[PDB]
Amino acid sequence: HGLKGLNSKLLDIRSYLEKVATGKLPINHQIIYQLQDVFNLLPDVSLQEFVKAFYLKTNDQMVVVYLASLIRSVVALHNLINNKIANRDAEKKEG
Amino acid sequence: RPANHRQLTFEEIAKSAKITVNEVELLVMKALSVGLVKGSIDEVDKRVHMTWVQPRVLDLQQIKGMKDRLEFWCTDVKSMEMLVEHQAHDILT
Amino acid sequence: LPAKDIQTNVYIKHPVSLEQYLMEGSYNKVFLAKGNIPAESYTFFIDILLDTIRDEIAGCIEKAYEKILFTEATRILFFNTPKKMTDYAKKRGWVLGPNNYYSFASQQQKPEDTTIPSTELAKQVIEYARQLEMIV
Amino acid sequence: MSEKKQPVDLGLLEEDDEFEEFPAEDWAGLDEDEDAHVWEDNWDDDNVEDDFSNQLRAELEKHGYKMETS
Amino acid sequence: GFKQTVHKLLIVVELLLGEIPDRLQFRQPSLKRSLMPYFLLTQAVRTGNLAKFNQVLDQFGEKFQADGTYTLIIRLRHNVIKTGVRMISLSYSRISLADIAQKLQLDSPEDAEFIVAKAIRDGVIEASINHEKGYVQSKEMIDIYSTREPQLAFHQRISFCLDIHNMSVKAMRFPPKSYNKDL
Amino acid sequence: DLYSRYKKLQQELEFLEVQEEYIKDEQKNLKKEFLHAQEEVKRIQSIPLVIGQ
Repeated sequence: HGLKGLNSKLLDIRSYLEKVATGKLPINHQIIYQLQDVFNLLPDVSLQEFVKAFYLKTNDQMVVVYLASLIRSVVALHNLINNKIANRDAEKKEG
Repeated sequence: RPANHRQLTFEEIAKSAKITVNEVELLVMKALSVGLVKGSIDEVDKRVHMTWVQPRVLDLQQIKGMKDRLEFWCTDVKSMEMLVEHQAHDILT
Repeated sequence: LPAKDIQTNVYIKHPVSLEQYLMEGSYNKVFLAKGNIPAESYTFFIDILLDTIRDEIAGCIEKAYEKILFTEATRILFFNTPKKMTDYAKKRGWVLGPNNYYSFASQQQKPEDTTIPSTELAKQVIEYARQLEMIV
Repeated sequence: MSEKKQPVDLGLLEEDDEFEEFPAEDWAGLDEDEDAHVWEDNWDDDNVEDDFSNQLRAELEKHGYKMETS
Repeated sequence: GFKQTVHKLLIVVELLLGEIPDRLQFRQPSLKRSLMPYFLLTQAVRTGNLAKFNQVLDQFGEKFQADGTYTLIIRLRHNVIKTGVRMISLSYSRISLADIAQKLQLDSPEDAEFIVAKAIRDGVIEASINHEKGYVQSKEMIDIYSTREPQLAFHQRISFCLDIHNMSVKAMRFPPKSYNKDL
Repeated sequence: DLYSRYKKLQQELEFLEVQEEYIKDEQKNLKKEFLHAQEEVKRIQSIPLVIGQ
């Protein structure tokens, strides 16, 4: 995805910056104010208010941790039982 | 000031508009009444927080700064793409 | 060292009692016990030990988490000879107020921007897809 | 190795040879009131019990006199 | 029969931090008899009486002090006051000159703030040293990381727990290979 | 024969070592085919149908 946005943005802003200084025949410069405006609608938020949101998403991360560890620990039952009861019985009954 | 503590105070408004502190509330109330700004300030002590606004005329220092912050965003997205994709493509593909 | 050789001499139990007082850190008992040592000629070496631990005792008492007043340093610190306020002014390099010791750079560190730990969390997710799906 | 447990068990035999059934019966005087009881609660009940064994064991009968004096 | 040594030394080195967990979940008539002489003093650690328990130790002390060189118990004889002042750190903030100083068997202005400061320089507690009228205050904020930088708090908890549980996932992947290896 | 077993055995070291990435390819590809055929037989089951007894 980073290349999917990288080729688009990188492919566009080069000819854009070229037509900024080397441009004439009005290219509708009026929409450029909305362009840089929306680009400046995210002025590097300090993330102060979103800390608790990182606690919520990271708490859901903890939920996925407990689900993975616990559920995989349940999956280990049949493996860590059959590995013994099959090997020792097949070995003791092989000969 | 696009970034670096955009938050301000009424001292610059009253200083630039040579108006008293009693009329700045009607000034920002008229500013919100026109509809060119949507700024809502949750301040306790007098502060001036602003929101989306349109220059509508021209800004060359914001064209050069637009190239600076734009190239910075592009090279940061490229840096994260090469960083994550570098080992990510080698271990996951 | 407790080999039960003598165990009744004051010099046998002196290092363990002085080291246990060092674990307590009480310097008043050592200063009042300075004249308790017999004519044994290592009292000057004990003074050398006090000279090599005074930097740690004075350094720990001058930690200054929030603030400390000079009226306690008069009693806790050494005699009126201005060696500590002179050497420590060129060693610590702090500000000297109106007969008071000020403490700066205490819990003044600004928290992180949460950007770098998010990047290392992304790297941790990369390692989670790695270790969780490597053999596959 | 499981072979180093033998001298430790010999030390346990020496501890058992110090007093012959004296701590089993003397401590059984309290164990008969402690048997079948959850030993997790006996740590708190024994903590406050031994803590108040010296003085102010009950102290509830003294509050009626401490109301007017304090 | 063998875990009484790692458990005995375990609680002996655990009571140094002021919090001594006794035998709660294990019921066997070996650690009980092993702990019978040590029970009175390991219960006497928390109350922290210097003069009485000092005589109580050597009074009936035979084996735990006859174990050799009496190192950790000769450190405990002066660690009683440090665990007691750590209980004071678990107690209220303001320190009086008569009530709590007389309670701690230490009635003097200098050694009070001096030894309390020796407990502050350890770094295991949190206090605010302030002198306004002569009394020594403290903020004693022991509030847990709940709603106080949580991501940096349990970040290493998530990474470490996922590392241990993930190498446990390896420990449930490899033994099946050691199962299907022969067939 | 005694000393030749080392360098002769190295060929078995390479022949058995080359199977690692191979069984990696099979175990990573045949499960992708397992979900391909799994979703292919799953999408056969359609909602419009007749109800019998």
